[PDB]
Amino acid sequence: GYDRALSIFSPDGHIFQVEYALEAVKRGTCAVGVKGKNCVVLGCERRSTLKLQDTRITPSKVSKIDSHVVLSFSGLNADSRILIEKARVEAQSHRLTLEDPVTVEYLTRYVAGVQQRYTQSGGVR
Amino acid sequence: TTTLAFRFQGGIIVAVDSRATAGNWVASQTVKKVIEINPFLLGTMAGGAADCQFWETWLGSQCRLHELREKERISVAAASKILSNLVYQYKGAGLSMGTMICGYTRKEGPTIYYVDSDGTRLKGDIFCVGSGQTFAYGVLDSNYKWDLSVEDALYLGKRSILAAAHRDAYSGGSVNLYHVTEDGWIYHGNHDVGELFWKVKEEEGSFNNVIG
Amino acid sequence: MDIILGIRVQDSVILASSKAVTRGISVLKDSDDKTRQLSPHTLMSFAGEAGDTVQFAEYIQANIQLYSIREDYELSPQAVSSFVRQELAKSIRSRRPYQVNVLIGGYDKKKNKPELYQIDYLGTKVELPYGAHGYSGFYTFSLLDHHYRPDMTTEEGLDLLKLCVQELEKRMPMDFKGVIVKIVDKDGIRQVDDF
Amino acid sequence: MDIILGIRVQDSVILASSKAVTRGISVLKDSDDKTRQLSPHTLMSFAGEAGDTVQFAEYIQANIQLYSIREDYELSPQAVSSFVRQELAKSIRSRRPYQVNVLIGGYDKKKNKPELYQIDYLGTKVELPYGAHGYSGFYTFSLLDHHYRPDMTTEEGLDLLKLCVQELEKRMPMDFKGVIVKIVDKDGIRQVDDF
Amino acid sequence: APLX
Amino acid sequence: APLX
Amino acid sequence: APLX
Amino acid sequence: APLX
Amino acid sequence: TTIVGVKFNNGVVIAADTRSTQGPIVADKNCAKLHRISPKIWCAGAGTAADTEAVTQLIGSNIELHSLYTSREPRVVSALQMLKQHLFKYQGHIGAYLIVAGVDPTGSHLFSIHAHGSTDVGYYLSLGSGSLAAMAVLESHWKQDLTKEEAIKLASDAIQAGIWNDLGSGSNVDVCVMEIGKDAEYLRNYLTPNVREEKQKSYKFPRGTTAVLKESIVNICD
Amino acid sequence: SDPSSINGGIVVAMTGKDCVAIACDLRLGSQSLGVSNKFEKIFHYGHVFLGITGLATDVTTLNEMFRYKTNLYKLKEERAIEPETFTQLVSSSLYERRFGPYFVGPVVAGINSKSGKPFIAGFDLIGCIDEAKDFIVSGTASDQLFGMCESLYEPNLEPEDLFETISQALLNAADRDALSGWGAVVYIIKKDEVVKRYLKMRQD
Amino acid sequence: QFNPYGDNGGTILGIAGEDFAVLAGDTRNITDYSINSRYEPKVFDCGDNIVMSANGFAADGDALVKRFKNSVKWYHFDHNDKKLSINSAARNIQHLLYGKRFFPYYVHTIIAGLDEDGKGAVYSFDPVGSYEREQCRAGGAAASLIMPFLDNQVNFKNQYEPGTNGKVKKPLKYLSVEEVIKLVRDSFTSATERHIQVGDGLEILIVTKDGVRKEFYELKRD
Amino acid sequence: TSIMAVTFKDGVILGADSRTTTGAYIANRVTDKLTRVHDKIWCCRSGSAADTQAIADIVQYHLELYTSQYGTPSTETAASVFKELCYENKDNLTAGIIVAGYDDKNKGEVYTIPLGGSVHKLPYAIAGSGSTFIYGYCDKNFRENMSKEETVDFIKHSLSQAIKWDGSSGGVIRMVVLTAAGVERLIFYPDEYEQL
Amino acid sequence: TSIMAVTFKDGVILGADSRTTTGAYIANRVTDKLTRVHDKIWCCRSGSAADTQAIADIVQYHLELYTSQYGTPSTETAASVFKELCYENKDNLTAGIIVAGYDDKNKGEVYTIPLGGSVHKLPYAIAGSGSTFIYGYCDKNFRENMSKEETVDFIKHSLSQAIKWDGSSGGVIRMVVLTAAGVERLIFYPDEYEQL
Amino acid sequence: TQQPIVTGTSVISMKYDNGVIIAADNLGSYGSLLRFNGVERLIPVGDNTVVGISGDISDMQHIERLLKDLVTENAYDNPLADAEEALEPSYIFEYLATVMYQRRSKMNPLWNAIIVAGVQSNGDQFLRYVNLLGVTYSSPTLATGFGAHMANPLLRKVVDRESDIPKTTVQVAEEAIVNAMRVLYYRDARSSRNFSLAIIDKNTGLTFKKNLQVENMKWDFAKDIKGYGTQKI
Ligand SMILES: [Cl-]
Ligand SMILES: [Cl-]
Ligand SMILES: [Mg+2]
Ligand SMILES: [Mg+2]
Ligand SMILES: [Mg+2]
Ligand SMILES: [Mg+2]
Repeated sequence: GYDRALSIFSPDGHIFQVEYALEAVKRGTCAVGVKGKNCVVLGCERRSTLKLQDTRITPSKVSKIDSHVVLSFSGLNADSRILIEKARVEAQSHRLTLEDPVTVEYLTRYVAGVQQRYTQSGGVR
Repeated sequence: TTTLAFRFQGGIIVAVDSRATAGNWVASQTVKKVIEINPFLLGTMAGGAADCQFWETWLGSQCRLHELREKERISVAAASKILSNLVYQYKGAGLSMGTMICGYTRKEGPTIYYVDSDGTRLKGDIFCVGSGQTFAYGVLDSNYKWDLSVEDALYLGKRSILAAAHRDAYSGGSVNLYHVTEDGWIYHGNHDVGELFWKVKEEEGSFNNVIG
Repeated sequence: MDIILGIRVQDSVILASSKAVTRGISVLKDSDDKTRQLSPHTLMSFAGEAGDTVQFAEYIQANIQLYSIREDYELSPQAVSSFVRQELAKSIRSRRPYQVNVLIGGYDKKKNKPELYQIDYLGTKVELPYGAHGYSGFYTFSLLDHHYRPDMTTEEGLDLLKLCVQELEKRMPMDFKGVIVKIVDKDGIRQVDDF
Repeated sequence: MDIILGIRVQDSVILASSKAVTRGISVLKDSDDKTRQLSPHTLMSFAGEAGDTVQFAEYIQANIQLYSIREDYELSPQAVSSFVRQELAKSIRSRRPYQVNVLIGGYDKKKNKPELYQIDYLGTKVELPYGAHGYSGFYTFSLLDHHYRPDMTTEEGLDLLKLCVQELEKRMPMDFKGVIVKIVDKDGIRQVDDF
Repeated sequence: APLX
Repeated sequence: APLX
Repeated sequence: APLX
Repeated sequence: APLX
Repeated sequence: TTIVGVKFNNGVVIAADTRSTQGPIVADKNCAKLHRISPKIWCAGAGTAADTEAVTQLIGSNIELHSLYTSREPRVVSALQMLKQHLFKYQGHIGAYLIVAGVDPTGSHLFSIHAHGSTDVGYYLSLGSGSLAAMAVLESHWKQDLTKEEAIKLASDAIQAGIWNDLGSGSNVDVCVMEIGKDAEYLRNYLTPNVREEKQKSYKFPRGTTAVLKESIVNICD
Repeated sequence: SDPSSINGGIVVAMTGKDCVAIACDLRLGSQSLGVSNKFEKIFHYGHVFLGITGLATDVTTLNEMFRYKTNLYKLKEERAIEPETFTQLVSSSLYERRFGPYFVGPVVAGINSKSGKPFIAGFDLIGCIDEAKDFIVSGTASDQLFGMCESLYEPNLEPEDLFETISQALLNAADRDALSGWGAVVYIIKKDEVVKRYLKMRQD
Repeated sequence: QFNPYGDNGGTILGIAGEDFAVLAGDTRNITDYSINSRYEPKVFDCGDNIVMSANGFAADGDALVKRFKNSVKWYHFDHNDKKLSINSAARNIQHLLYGKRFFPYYVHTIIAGLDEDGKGAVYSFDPVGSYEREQCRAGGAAASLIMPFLDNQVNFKNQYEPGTNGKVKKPLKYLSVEEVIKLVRDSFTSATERHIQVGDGLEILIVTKDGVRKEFYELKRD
Repeated sequence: TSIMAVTFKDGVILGADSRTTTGAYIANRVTDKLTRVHDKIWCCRSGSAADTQAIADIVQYHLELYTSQYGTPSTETAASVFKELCYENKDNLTAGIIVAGYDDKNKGEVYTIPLGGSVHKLPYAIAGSGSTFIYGYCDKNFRENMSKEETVDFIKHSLSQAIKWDGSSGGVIRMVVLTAAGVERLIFYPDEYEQL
Repeated sequence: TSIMAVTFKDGVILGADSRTTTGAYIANRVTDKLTRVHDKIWCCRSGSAADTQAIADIVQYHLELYTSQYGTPSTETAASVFKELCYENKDNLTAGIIVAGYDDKNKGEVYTIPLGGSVHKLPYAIAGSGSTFIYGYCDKNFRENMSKEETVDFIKHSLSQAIKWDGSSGGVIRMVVLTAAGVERLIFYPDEYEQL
Repeated sequence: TQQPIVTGTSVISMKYDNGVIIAADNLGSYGSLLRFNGVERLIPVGDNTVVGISGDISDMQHIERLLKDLVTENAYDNPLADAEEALEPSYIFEYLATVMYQRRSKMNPLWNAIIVAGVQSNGDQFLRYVNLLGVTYSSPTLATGFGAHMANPLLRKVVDRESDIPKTTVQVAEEAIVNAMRVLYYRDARSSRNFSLAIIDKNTGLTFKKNLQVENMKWDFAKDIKGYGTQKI
């Protein structure tokens, strides 16, 4: 297997590959979340250098993970599909074994854990 | 073995005998067939002594890790399903277990799950499990009401194990009793059949089949 | 076959016996009387291997009736039970043994006592306050250990029996299609028609 | 497990499934729901080897629900049935195969038709007007061959089902403790509460 | 091994 | 049966 | 048994 | 099978 | 079991241990495996306990009747023939393994009989589970021209090998000496090298220890 | 499928100073199911006592058989059969059924009424006599009885002491066997009075 | 067909007093009807005031004891020389046994020592790791002979207070080490009398807060 | 067992080892497998010890009764009586028997009766487990009309080899000589025959 | 099969019958059971034809590779390679093999490898079903340091007898002679060897 | 899962005051065929240990190779290989016992019974047994096969307990061993007359005697045995 340690420490104690991943987020379209007294709202900018788009079929930016939880993002779009799939699978697996849908905190902790794993595993960015 | 657990007005009663046998050889009369998993969770043992003991104390460790990770006590449903999913992985290998997972949570109320080594998992109000289950059922069913007082419920559970201990050659020793409420489980003592039978015969006037 | 029970109370013996006759995945009959009158104060219920049961019961009945005619006298329940036991005890070492279990309920008129005998196909005889054959005993013995009293009336006995049938209908895997109940007392043998 | 039936009428699929759970000589439970909702317009009943049945049903349910979330769309009954068949067809050559038989009843909203699929543990799939697994079929298929009409209403379907349950309660050796009935139609899945 |  |  |  |  | 037979100068001697087993359990610590067929013909038996007793009594009975009918003292070869033909008829199912010995008008004789009905002649023999331990001793110490006292020692030494080294044999040594012109002498418990040591404690209970429900006088009379 | 342990039960016998004791439990079951609590396994023919363990149908049959044989013996001989003689009759009768035996473990106890000697014996199912000074054991808890007897027993006990010893051997053996127990009876037998005591024991 | 198990016989026995515990076992080792050795110890000092015997199939017994001794060694290495309490040993042994659930050690295991309050403790295990603390346990071939004797003499079962009408039980009480060694010695001589696989010698390991002492006694060699 | 019978100039000689086996245990190391059924008709026994003894006893009885009524039986007649027993009871018998006798008309004769109860008249015969190892040797070394000393040597050398290779054979070599001169018993011990 | 190998003055000779059996049917009456694994190391094969061929092919391959790297292997080395195969695969193999070769240092050598894969160095060796019948003969007639002609006769006479009694042996007698002079193949037909 | 083919019968042994004796015949049987006659079943390891083996000979030869490789391995980087770090009998035994039990645990045993006889460096006698099941035991006398049944009772007459060892000389003990070998030749149908014997003495070291023979046999009484019961001539 391809093994290279791509996420490593620099002399100042920074992990440049993680920090450069943040730069990719910075370049992404804006996303905002605001929670009311009794609701949560997810707003997302869509960059408007694109007409002739087909909005029926173009991947929407807010994704249902389960029927009670949604996830939105900024950054690399292809990367976000991988996290959403993993999150969706975990949501179903949690229901299967715990007989209860995920808490929002639990599902967040899972996605976060996946992201962390990719910062200290060989061969992956 | 004879073990039972039933739901009622005042929570859950759990009662078990204490005999272990190897064929007709009585190996022990002092087995603890109830395992105290946490202050709100009980597991009963029937089948292979080692299988039950090992995997039910293993279950306790898994429930402990749940509450460390999730900052919350595990649901009876989830605890029972850990055990049942475990034994299902071993299906065909020859594990022998008939267990009941008994407990209270705020989200569930008082709850009993029957879990066995074929991988059967059932929620229910009344179960009896073991070689003496039918004897226990006979007494239990014919006196059971949802509205039994805590006092009556405790006695019925105790009396049902006694019935089975008497008729079933592979049940005996002593009765162990538990009551489970919204505040957790409460132990209601170890009762040797040696003295309990004669006490019940006298006070209740039952067991006339027996030379008094 | 399957379910046969018996309870002896103060002044009578009550026999309850299931009505179903099942072969394969079909209940062929739901009104089968699994009993033979041996003499006017002796009744025998039976369960076991198909064919063997009735053949055995009728054979005993024929022998007891012959004795009655010969001596112009009714054999005591104890005597009939001993005769039956010996027949089964011979049978168990035959080329093909009778696979039949029986309950013999009788009122002994010399003693003025009801008597219940439980005999299995090996010829194992025991006199009991209450009895059962097959899987039935696994529910009823414990139940009866609890609720039975030696001095019960015939009516108390029937209520006690209702408890047994109720439990069996709750926990038994099979549909045995209810029971036919019969009472043996000082006035002979009669059948309860609504159970 | 044991009894699972299904009838497809004009505008719905009706599934009837026995409530008893028996192990040894004890009926452990008389209110067991032998069914899982796979999607809002698809229902699956199941019977077979202890443990295997629920493990299989829940596993399929988890997979179908995952698909629904991923595509924000409901898979057609035909598609779900084919997925299920493939899973069983793989299983039959595994180290330890799932010994589970299923009926899949669904309302296809694109076609506006109810559909009933019968699939056994080998992965043998067939679409039917009415179906059954186990010994149940030996009484119901002939009965339904007689009384069933393709254009029946949901109410006519339930009466037809009463006939099937009545026959099974008359002739089946075991007490299966009645059935839970569920209707799948254009408005989803609901349960009849007095049967 | 013993059973219970 | 006892042996010798 | 003894053989020869 | 062939033997020698 | 362990059993042996040894010939000497003027007769023959047989010996046996005294243990009976029912699986690993010792059923009898002091049973008699030496049987009298006739006054001067004795039998040692191994195998199924009831079979050796029953077959030995039956042939002993018929030998007595035969002795009366013929007005002669019974011969060992008659016991031998009757035993072997009986055992052969039963195809091994009568599990009797016997060393037959005695004196008669013809002389002194020593034979063994296996359960399927074959017989052997020899100056020294052993049968039973302990037969190899015993035979090791016999093969080591037997000689031609033994005196009566040498033969007794050799026989009981062979039984002792069985007692100590075979788990199927234990307790005591029985002997029987059949000398020509003399009465057979049956030496029951000739050796007793396995006396139970004094127990550490007396387990005699305080009277009234046992809980009683009922008493009654039993009528043994008429 | 092992006929000697379908019904369960035990019998033990002991000698004392000018007395014998013989005791049995009262259980009759069908494998795990206890059926009767009143099934005695000790019978007597005049002053000779016979206990029988094993298959209950054979226990009953053999009792009926030995009653028959001893009744005829008495009529022809004009005296009660003695224990030494009865022991021989038991042996003959069992071995007569050598290749289709009664599945029983009989035990004989009594006092010879001429010589005054206490006498006990035990048999295997095919008639082998085990005569003993001290004790004979029989039944599904025979291992336990052997252990209890071999440690508890001492020679020359007085009848009321012998009673305690045999009772404790029976009770504690029965409690380690699933198929024995459910009550117990002890016969104390002296040259011409016989006391019969029912023991209180655990009913599980 | 190759059978990976054998049976080496012998028997073991553990009794616990108030401030001591004993673990005894005979020293005979057998296969079938042969004696392999008259002195082959099977009770072991395992360190940390724990004695252990694993009786049945000797090869499995030795493997297990070896593994547990080794377990004690690493417990010290990994947890700063901490003392392995008897309750912790017991649980560790459960995992050793159950780890071979599907190819078991054919042994009945007993360990003895002192609990954390200095009281005597005996733990016993079935072959696949079910375990339980007791005052009292016999294991191995003669277990069924000895155990009911111990119920009667150690826990005073079926024993009542004379003249209390079988209403007041004999009251429970700890035994002196002198009393316990008497019950052990009598248990084994009785077992030796009636079980063919038990005999030759008896070795007792006594465990107090001052360590492990041994005592040895001759047993009948037949 | 190893057994054989050989015809020669003056009659016939029977030979046998002396080992009885009960597993791998030697139950008897000095067995006499050469058995008289008439003055000058003898047999060698192999197979079951019980079967062959029971058979020989019956045959001896028949020939004693034959003698009483019709005089001395021929060797052929004796072999016929063995056959009748072995053949008719072939399901229940494990008996391999060689019959050998001396007439004054017929001189020496050998009949071998293997397991099935067939009869085979031969110049010489070998049988028993140990015989397999000496088919080669015996076929190469046997001639007709050998002298007594040559025949004793042939048997001694043959059985020596059978005993050497067969674990189920051993002890002493016994022989029985059958001529007009009467009946002679020979015995040869290991220290002699082993180093041949 | 009947096979053997015999050491003598100038080296070693291997011999074998030519019968392959497939039941009681003779599948091949002219089989070559003598097989080359190196110029002057040969083997006799008995047991399964498939097993022994597969084994010999592997051994030939090992010794060819041995030769390339370290020169001529000893007969002992060749026998060791056979053993390794037979021993390690004892559950799946039915192969009774005799290995024979000629060194110039060691002269003639014979190693026999029976079913379990044990190794036994001997002056001569016999094996195969037919060998049972000639243990007697061969033990009586073998001497050390025979001449070539004596050794050919010994093998011819021995296998003649094995073939005569064993139904699983027959056809021609093949031999392979191994000396300093090279390698010689001999064959003898029934009409010659039968009437020996 | 195995079945033994070429086999060796009994190995017998005992301790005496100064050392240990061990013996075993030179036969390799093939069922009832006494196939091979020059088979050495005692294998010396160093000059302080003899390992005697019964059972399957192919597995014995495998074990020979293990022991000979063990000696080699022990010499590696070991300047005290022929002194303080020489292989002891207890090392050789434990190694074999370890292997035997592992092979039984893999359901593929070495089909042997083994006795390791020798003298430890402190002068102590070593005698221990191990077999295909990995069962091990020590006794003043040890034997395998028929030896266990026939030799042990004879050898225990000499050394019946620990205390009897100081009282037993090498002449006495060799006599007992040699006599035991004769008995086995009388009675074991798979024994041979030829055998090897080895003494390991704490003073004289290892004496290995080859080509011994059973002698002084009693066969004469055979002539007096006629028939099987009633026959006279
Ligand atoms: Cl013979
Ligand atoms: Cl080929
Ligand atoms: Mg009970
Ligand atoms: Mg009990
Ligand atoms: Mg003993
Ligand atoms: Mg030989």
